[PDB]
Amino acid sequence: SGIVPTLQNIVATVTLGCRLDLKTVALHARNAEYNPKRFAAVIMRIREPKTTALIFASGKMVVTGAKSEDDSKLASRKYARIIQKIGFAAKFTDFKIQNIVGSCDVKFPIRLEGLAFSHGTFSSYEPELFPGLIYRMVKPKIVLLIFVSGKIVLTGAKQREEIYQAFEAIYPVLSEFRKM
Amino acid sequence: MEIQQMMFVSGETNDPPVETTSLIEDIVRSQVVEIVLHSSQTALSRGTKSIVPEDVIFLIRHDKAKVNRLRTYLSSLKRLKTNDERTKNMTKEEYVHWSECRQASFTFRKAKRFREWCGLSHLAESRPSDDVIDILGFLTFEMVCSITEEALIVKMLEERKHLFDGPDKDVRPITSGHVLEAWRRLQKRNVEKKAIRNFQGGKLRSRVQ
Amino acid sequence: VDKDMLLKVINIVTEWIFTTKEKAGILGKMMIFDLELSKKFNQVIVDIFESKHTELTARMETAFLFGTRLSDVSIRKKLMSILSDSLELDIDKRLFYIIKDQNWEYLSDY
Amino acid sequence: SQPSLKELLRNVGADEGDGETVIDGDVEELLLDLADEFVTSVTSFACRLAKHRKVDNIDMRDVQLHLERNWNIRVPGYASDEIRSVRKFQPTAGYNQKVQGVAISKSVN
Amino acid sequence: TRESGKKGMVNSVITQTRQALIPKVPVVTRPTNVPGNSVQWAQDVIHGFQALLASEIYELPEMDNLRTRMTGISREHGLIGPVDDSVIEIMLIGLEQHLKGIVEAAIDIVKYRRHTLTIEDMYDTLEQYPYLVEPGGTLLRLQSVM
Amino acid sequence: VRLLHLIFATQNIYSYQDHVPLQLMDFAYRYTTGTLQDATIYSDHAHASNAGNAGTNAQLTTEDIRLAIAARTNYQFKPVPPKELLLELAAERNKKPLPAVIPTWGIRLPPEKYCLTGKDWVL
Amino acid sequence: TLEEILEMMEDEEFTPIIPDAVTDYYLAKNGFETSDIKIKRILALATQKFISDIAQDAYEYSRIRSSSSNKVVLTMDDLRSALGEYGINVKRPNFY
Amino acid sequence: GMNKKFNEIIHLMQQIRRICFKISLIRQMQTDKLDSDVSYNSLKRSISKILMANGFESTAPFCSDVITQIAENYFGNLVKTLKNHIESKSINKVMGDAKFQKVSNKDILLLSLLENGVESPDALYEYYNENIVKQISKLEGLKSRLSSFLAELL
Amino acid sequence: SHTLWSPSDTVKDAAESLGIFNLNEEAAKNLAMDIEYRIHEILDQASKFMRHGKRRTLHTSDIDRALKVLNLEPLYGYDVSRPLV
Repeated sequence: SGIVPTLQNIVATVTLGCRLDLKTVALHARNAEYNPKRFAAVIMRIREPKTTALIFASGKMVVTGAKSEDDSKLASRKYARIIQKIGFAAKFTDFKIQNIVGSCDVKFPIRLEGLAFSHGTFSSYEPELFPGLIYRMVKPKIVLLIFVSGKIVLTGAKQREEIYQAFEAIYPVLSEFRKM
Repeated sequence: MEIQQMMFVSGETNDPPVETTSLIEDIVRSQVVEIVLHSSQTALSRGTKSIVPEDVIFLIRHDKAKVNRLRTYLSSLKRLKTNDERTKNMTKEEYVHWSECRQASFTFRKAKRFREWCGLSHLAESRPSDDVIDILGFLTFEMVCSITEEALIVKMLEERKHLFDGPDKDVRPITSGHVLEAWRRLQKRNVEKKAIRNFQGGKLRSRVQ
Repeated sequence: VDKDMLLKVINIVTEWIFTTKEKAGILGKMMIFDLELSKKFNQVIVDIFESKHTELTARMETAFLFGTRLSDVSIRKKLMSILSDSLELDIDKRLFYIIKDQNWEYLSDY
Repeated sequence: SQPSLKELLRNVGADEGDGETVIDGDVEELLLDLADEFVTSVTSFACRLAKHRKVDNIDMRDVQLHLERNWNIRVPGYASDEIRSVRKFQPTAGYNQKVQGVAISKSVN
Repeated sequence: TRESGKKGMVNSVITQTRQALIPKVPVVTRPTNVPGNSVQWAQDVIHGFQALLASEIYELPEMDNLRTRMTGISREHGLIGPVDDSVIEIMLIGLEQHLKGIVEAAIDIVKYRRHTLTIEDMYDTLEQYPYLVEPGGTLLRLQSVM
Repeated sequence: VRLLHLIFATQNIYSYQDHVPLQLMDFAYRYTTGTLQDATIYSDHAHASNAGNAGTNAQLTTEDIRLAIAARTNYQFKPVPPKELLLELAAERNKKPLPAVIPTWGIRLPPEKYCLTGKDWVL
Repeated sequence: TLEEILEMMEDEEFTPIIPDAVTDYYLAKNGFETSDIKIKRILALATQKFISDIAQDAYEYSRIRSSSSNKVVLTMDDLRSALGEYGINVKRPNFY
Repeated sequence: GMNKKFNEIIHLMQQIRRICFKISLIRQMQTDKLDSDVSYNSLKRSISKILMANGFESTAPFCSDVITQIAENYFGNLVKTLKNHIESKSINKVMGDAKFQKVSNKDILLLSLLENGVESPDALYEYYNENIVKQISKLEGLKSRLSSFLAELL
Repeated sequence: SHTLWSPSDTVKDAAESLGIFNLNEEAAKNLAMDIEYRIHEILDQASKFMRHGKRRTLHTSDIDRALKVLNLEPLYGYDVSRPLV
């Protein structure tokens, strides 16, 4: 019977506690976008786990794209090699998750009008400002975008379990306004 | 003004003939050209040709700011809640049509023709960005929604066997006179706190919304 | 264009009746196609009045009055029989109906 | 040809809903006179502004401008005439030369 | 010297008045050709000054009266050609907007939030807000009806 | 400006306070700015503006200035003595009789409810 | 509401910046005497608020002038703009 | 003079925090019957005590005279409104023979406020709380700048 | 020229401060004419208010009132103290 949220993207920030000569490491890496006049950091990458990585000279790096806390951590270890083998104190440390976005499909259109104007405390629909109808949970701090088709987007979770938690609490509400 | 007719439907009401929509088109065009006149003059008085968002939000400089900020970031209240709660409904794609108007504003993509139909000979040495195009979309949409509200308000304030050819599905709410009275009402002059020079003589001033 | 593409468009229009203003402009321009395929076209305008009133009569009443004019006996007997039952059986209320109500569209020769 | 009072009463029945019924002989006459003066003045200035156009012809679109300019009445309708000019505040060199000259006289010398 | 090197610019009062009182007439020359294809008339000025203008009747003037009055003024100022039936309507529009503004002001005077309005309230509000009405003609007449 | 003192000399007013010339010159500057501004608008009007239809070239003959000034004096600038208006208006007032009464050696006031009773104003 | 507003003006908890003497002089000039203290403080208050409004107009219109994202002076351009945005009329000073 | 006292507290906090702002810039870039004239000048004092925004009398003098005259006109316009309503000589005002004041003495005041500027009464309550919130808002903004600069200088 | 207030520079200063170039000479002559007449106009009105205060040294209140009576905008910012240079 199961409907459960999938993780679409995890944006993590980890710091290779050591100074990094961005010009150099861009050179060696070769296929790393490093460019003057704009953004001073090297944009690395990998085929799989297919993740993009913004390396900063402040020893810190922001890896994006991973569809799971473990893959991120894995892609977070790959990067401290390509910039370690190149004789560096690439000390992987203080790995943190900056945001987790999910998505889910309940497979039944929703009566958003009714949801919004009985839950206006949290729900939001200004046509010029944005398309669709929103919902802002206070606990846990999550912003869910709900569409008529029944597809919802869960954003702002700093931890995995909050996506399931957020959906586990809004599902009965959506079933109440299921358009038949 | 097909978008305006859709926007007029989004506010509350249906069935404007071509007259009211062309009139509203003229209204919005005039408002917007005046906005860009003022903002360009102020920037060039600061000494720059490029048109920017900081001037324009302060050009509104009123509770007109909270809603505009939300529109950019994405890129009383009980009444607007209660009316929407009354709207709650479905079938023949009830909620579906509501969305159309929201994502068919000029800023959605058709930024080019929206830029060209309005005035563009101004500032020939420069050219604004698409961020302000989206901004103007927001302002035009809000103006159309407000005008419609006042028109409906004045309309309400005014207060055998069937021959089967009358369809009993046709209504005639909105016309020139209603919108004209509403646009008089909205030009409430200033809050009147800006016309306090009570005992004098002579006057002139332009105005927006 | 050829009649087979028009008959496929008429068959597509036949499935549409079973926007409303969008169906009016398609049925309105098909009234200009009367100048065979019109016998298939005004076949549709008979059964539209047989199914439903609360429907928008904007495309209906201007095509009903060109339906009695087109000189084909089997539908002009059909269309004028619908209109002649909707009125009362008195000759008073059928005399007020033809002048005070039921505006006559055609300025033309008819 | 065509088959052949409720203007002021409509101008005032739609203003309020708590009575506020005006009196003739005192108030209404005032308003009619004001309207007369308004029309006379406006059409006079319009006809002059049409003769200004160097073409001895009819008066149209001058009323809209005269209204938008002297009174504060805009009409969002038929004519579309605006200023089109920012009315820049610097002609060629010599004026801003005077500006900077009196500026240095202000600051130091 | 004495300036205004012209046929003249009088600065007196009585001749300004008289010359601003009689009806004028736009009669034309014809040195070689003065186009227009419609001869000038002053029957129109007499017809214009003869109308049952407002303030006798109890209602704002319907198009026809206003058109008859305008032709008179246009010929009387020195134009030619007939007013073209859109001028009258925009003028009525501006008029009713004007008067709605005035009466809204008086209503804002009398009651803060069953009443009935007088002349004195309108004189009060035309003491407060005189920028509404152009001085002359009526305000003097207003201070001779109280 | 010394010429402003020279102009003061025409009216026998040699007692100024030296702020007046600054003030009246400031005034005339403001006034003529507005004047030859709206006259420029009218010079544009003869040049048939909208959101791009043609150019804007300046000549500014005297007729435009005359137009821009007559509009101002339409609501300003105390005009010629409007004697005839006042004569007829005052004849309309000077029409209904005096009261022809005797208050018998006192003052006759308006009735209370038209009198003021200038008490300490209070809520 | 409203009645609190004349519950409050009497005691020292709310005494407008405009001193009682100056407002008494300006009441008297334009012709009003009354042995209440509330009303005078109230006209004081409204005037205080109106000038505060032109103050904020001047502050923001100064804040636009450069560097959106030798100290501050509220000059004639700032004033020309705010006074204009009101109904206060045009300030076209000059030299020569 | 609690209103005077709180505007004075705004004044003191402005003085100290703007002083600190300026020295921080320096360290960064290191690397009774009364008369007319007394009334006028008292009003000028009070005015330049309003101006927490810019700096207290930190502008050209012409502007001070401007502001003085403008506020004089406004106060006069207030009183010209209230006294006009009070004379009235109209049936809507004017004590009725049966002591029936169609509009009592208070609606006069509320109304004269309404005609000139202020719309409703509670906008004054609003502006008052707005003032005292402006105090703490600008206080805390420049205090956070102070703490961050105390961190930055190290 | 015609009269006082030489329009070769005064009116020229005005217009060229506005941002025009084409002011025909005779136009500026006539403009000098008008502004000088307005001067005499306001000046006589403030004299009327002068000789009700039964003084001679015309002060600024005289012309300020004389503006207020001509349905003309006032003029702020001219204090007697802090004299001129």
